[PDB]
Amino acid sequence: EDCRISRVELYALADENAPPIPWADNQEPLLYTNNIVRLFTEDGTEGLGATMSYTENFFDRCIIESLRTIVPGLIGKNPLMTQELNNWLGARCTWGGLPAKSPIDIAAWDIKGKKAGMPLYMLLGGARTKIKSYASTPMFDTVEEYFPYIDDCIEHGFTAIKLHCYCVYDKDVALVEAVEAKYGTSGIRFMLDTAGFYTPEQAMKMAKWMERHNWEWLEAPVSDYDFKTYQRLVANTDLEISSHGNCLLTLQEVTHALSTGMWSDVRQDATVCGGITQLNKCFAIAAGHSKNLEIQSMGYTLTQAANLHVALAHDNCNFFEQFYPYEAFELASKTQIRTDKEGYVHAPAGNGLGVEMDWDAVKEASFASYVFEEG
Amino acid sequence: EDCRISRVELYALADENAPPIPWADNQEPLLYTNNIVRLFTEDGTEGLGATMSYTENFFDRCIIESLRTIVPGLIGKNPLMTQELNNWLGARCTWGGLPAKSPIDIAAWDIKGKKAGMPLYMLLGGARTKIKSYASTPMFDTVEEYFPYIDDCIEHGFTAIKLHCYCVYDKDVALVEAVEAKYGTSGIRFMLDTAGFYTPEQAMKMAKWMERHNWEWLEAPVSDYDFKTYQRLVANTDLEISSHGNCLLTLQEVTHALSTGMWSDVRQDATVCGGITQLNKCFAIAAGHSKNLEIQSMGYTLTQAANLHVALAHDNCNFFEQFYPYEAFELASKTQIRTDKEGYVHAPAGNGLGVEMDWDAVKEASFASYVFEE
Amino acid sequence: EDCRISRVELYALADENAPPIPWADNQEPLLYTNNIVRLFTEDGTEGLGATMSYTENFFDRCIIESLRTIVPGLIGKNPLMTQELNNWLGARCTWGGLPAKSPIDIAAWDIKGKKAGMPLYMLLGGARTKIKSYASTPMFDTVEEYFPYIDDCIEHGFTAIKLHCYCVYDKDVALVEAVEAKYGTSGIRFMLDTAGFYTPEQAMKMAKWMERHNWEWLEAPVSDYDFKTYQRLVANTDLEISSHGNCLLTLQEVTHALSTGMWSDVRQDATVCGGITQLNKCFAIAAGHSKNLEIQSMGYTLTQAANLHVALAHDNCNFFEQFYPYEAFELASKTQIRTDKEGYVHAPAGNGLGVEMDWDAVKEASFASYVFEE
Amino acid sequence: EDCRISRVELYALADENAPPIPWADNQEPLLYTNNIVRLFTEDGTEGLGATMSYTENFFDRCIIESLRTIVPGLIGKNPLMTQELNNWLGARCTWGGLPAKSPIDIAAWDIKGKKAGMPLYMLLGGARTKIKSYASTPMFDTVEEYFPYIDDCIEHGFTAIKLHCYCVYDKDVALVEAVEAKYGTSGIRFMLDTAGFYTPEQAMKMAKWMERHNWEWLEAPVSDYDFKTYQRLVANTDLEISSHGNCLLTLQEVTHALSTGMWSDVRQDATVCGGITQLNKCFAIAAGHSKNLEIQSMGYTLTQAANLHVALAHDNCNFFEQFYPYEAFELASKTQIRTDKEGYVHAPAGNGLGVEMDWDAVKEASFASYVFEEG
Repeated sequence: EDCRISRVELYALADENAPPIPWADNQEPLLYTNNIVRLFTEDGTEGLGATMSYTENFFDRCIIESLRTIVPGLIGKNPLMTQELNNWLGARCTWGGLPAKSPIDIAAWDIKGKKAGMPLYMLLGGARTKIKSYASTPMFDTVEEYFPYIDDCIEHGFTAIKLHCYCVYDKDVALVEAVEAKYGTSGIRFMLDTAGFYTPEQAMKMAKWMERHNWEWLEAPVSDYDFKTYQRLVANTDLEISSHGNCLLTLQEVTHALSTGMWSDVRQDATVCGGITQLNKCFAIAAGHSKNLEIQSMGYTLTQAANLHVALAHDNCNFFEQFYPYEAFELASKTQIRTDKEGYVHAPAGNGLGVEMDWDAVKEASFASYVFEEG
Repeated sequence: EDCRISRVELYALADENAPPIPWADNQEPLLYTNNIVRLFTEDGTEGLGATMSYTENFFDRCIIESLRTIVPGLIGKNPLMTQELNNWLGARCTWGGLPAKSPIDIAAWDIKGKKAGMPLYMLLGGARTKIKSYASTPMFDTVEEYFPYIDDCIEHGFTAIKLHCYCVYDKDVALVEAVEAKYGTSGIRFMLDTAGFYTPEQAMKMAKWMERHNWEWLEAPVSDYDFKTYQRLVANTDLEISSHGNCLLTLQEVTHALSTGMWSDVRQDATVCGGITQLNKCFAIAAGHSKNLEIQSMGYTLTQAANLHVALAHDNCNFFEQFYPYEAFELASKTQIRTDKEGYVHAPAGNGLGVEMDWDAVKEASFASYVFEE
Repeated sequence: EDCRISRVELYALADENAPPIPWADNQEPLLYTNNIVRLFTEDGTEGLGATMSYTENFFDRCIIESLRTIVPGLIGKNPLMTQELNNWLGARCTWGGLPAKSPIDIAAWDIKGKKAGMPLYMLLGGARTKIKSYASTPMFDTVEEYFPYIDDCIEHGFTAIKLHCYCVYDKDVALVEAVEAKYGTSGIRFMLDTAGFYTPEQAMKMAKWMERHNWEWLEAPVSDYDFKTYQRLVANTDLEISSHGNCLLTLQEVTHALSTGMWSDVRQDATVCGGITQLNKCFAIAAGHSKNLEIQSMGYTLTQAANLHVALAHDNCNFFEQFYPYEAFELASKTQIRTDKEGYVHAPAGNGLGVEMDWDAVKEASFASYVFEE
Repeated sequence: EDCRISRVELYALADENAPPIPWADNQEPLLYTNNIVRLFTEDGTEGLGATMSYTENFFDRCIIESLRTIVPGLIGKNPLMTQELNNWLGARCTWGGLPAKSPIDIAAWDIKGKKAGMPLYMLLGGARTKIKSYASTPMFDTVEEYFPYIDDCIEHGFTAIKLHCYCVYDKDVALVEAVEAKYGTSGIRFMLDTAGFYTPEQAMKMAKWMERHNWEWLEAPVSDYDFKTYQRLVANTDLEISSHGNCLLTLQEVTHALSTGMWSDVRQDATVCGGITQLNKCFAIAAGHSKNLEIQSMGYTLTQAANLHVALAHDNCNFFEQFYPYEAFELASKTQIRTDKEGYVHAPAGNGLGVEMDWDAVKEASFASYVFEEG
């Protein structure tokens, strides 16, 4: 089996009527966009990969138009040989970097999973078939607005909730303290994402507070490149500190980060750091350092599917990221990844990534597209 | 100041016929694209700024497309408050990252320089009017093809030349040994760019070899992310070890790189690390660590000017990067930066970047453009 | 995906008429043993896993007897969930340690690769279909005996050979120096394994020497637990220093060593560090340190296949270890991994490990066996 | 000294009716094997050493079989030269390792002690002849069951007791908090063994709770190979962090751990790290670092006796590990180490190890034997 690549289809889509969601105070409303890479083989088998985008003013054409300059060479290559593929992608020169490549890698791993006749978490090595999830929230203007949502999260079954906030200490302090006071004895594990905008002193104060109240983790306290402040936070508190997850992408930077005590864990997204190939590697690396890889799976169903499978394949990962409500990120998807009353989220029934989709709906949803074929 | 941006133009241009410049061996012919950003203010004044792209199969729209999702918010902002603007650019989400944003920062300063009535290097400081340059070479199928090019460089006035090689240890050994045999005694300072392709074992060998012959520096020995190999190279050789210059862009990454001994210098490009605002900063950081910043100024004329002006503002930079022959990179430019018989480039006459473009010519070769006003 | 284990078979086999292979000076001749594990799923699909033993006086039963304690719990487990299996094995008590557990994890992976109709190197990644190999040598009483053997390897197609020596500095010098004299300009890559019996002073002297003469790597210079010596060797020579490969097996110990500058590479055996599951993970860890995992595949066909698949799966690994001559270690097997005329070893055409064993011959050569079932 | 080895006997023995003692949660009950070595000299002197085993399903032959490949070369060698012997043992290839080689080195020292007409502790030093002892507890399904066990230990004369918990943080908290309540004002020193199963996060929390209440030590909080967590615990608490004692066995590893501040003590068993020869050296090493070597002496009378002497020979070691009740581990022994009313354990009266065995009973319980001799 010297499998071959015969066709590729690129899709950039979105929803005009979907809600923009800026997870940062006084910050223009972000427009989300799903960049999709569809691969065909000469035997008919198709594999899917995807990574999203968030921009202001318009929908993102950056990734798709970078993928454009990458994919022509994919023709006649073998998707099952996913390593030399990944390697080959590292060579292709663009300013889209690793995020614009991930889909291709992911989409190939989808093919392997299918021709093997088994889901992806098995090929990497099955550890479990489901996993506890937490809910990533939108940013509300007032504090009281969180309570109705949070209650709806507890009703739904979630066992943990990660707050997206204003990212302005004083504002977040009221949000955080008021939540503690109300849901402190709930059992629900709470997380906090400050998108790296705090000052170091604000980071420490929040981290101290959260630690005393046994909150789960502080994500992105400051700039991912403020190495020392990260080291200081991990050194002076027992609270799990986590990176923003889209800045230090290489296996080396991860290695270096864990080696120098910058992170309590590792935050990585298969759709950004190079696909399954690289994500799967970071799990092992994190294990080496006796730590977990808390996946960043917020995104459209292909973005979450890709991350899920890898997490299921290993033990060193506590949660799967669930953006509640769903709908928004189910755009043109026959497949739907959701959470039960137990608080668990399961692998799809299908093989490969386990994600079938509707190509009429994406065809219409996409404002930009491309095709590359044999002839 | 009531100064405000009234309009912004984006261009992505290229020369269909121009020859591709393949760095390493087996690397497919690359198509070079120039992503210009033109600004206008309400009082007529005009700001220029560009960054470049190199792709396969098609000229690049990836950058200009990033710029598109960024620029709308510029209308109404004051380009003279350049730090505020830079601060503002950091919050613009986009996979185009720091390179897409640099042309803007640059353009702002270009306006600043024109309204000041001064060349940009006077605004940042004022150390020198001219700087020694080195010739940044093509890549020739055979080693012999390098000899006449070098002969041409030396006759032209270059006192330094930086070889772009096959980036394959064993084909670079003959290249380097051959060049040294002949020109080793000429007086010409040689450099080498390996585009981060070597294994740690090969970089050390090559480095040692270079050290023994007094070559000027070894650039991009391995992946810029292999921190320990860089540390090792710097610790066990007196050779100058520079990075690839397009990976560790942030001030923090830089402060850390020098702090831990990864680098002999800092290799940065204003058109990549976030504009003049950022490059100008890294210069002082470099000084603080008692090192030089070596401007990665290979690119089109605007790219050159942005880097040259910062370099002339400070003492701690040895050369300006001159790709040679010039022609390809002077696409649609009423201004030419070139090296004189003594091996110097000079600050272009004029204020700001000191660069003028032929706007007919850019549009003629502009395969993508956007206009924003309001 | 209800997939059960129906039955396990355990074999401990060897050969009376086989040449004992002592790789240390005057240490009694070691008798070899292949400890095999055969898994059966409820659909008749067979899993194949093995690890070897080297002992004196008698053939080893230590490992299979350890396996006995472990395997009963396998019945009614799913071998496709390799990771929860590896986890399960972790918390099972035997002084047999990880080497005793490895074979089961392998077999589980062989089954998985078989139900997917795929060779293992495809499941894990898929980098190459072939990798260069090196002949691991026996130990000859006299130095002269190495010369005919080496020629045979060169005649055969090998491009590298790892000399096993006397592991006594003074005599080893006689070897290395005599060999380099004969085959120095050959282009063949020589390695040396000293089984960690050298004093520190001795190892440094040997390393400086090998460094001068561009030898590939030094293996087990001293006790794998003498960290500082290792650090010192790597700090003070450009020579690839390798561990013995059978002492620091945990993912954390690998990570620590690479983080503290102890090893130039990582030496690990899938049939020792806890199966394919673990080795696979040590490849990644190594890639993150910008280093290779040079596999230990010195053993029977089943051990060869396990390590070969993982090495093929990834990029960061230069060589596969081929003990020469073959026969001895092809005991009871229909599959034959061998180096071709160009020094390459390929992956078996079969899926999973692609290893087929002569089940008649194994029962014959088996001197100890157990069977467990529902 | 013409003193040569004339004969050696190997034994693997056990008891069906003895109660199985599992210290882990859900792990199938562990069966306890005792692997014995009996060296004979030409002049008739007898040598006794042992190391135990714990396995599921069946009794262990792993060690006896390892020893089967090692001991044939013993014939002719001189035990009185224990160092050259231990050096000899280091170079014998077995996956059985130092645990399989340990009892041989112990047997030699016994033959020396007997020829010298002296207690082993007198050959090595002689700090004192009795040491305080603590009781290693079994595992009880229920926390309530610990209470009558403890009350018995306090009546028997134990001044300290090491609790074997469930190794599940949450279940261990109900246990620990409960014992502190009824026994917090006893004067009894409490320790805890979690066999490296806690997450580093839980480890920190336990250790801090333990530091609060002045518990003596926390043993094997996490994998012995997660060096940073050990360093982190030792650096951020004044609680004694000890290792599992069965993983890092070499002198080099011990030297390194203390050098890089991983341990507050060294935990080593003579029957695992390679005999008295090696344990004795580790005491000297630990003294060099002003720390103590807290012996792991849980096992049959022979495993107990070996470790005891070494610890009686030096000053830096606070306790002897008595598993209680004794009966099970006195299997086939004419000698019995036990804790007098005052919480001290004394050295056997004999020479060498001071341990006499009942050979009828060993051959009677030995489910697998071997015999080796000259011509």
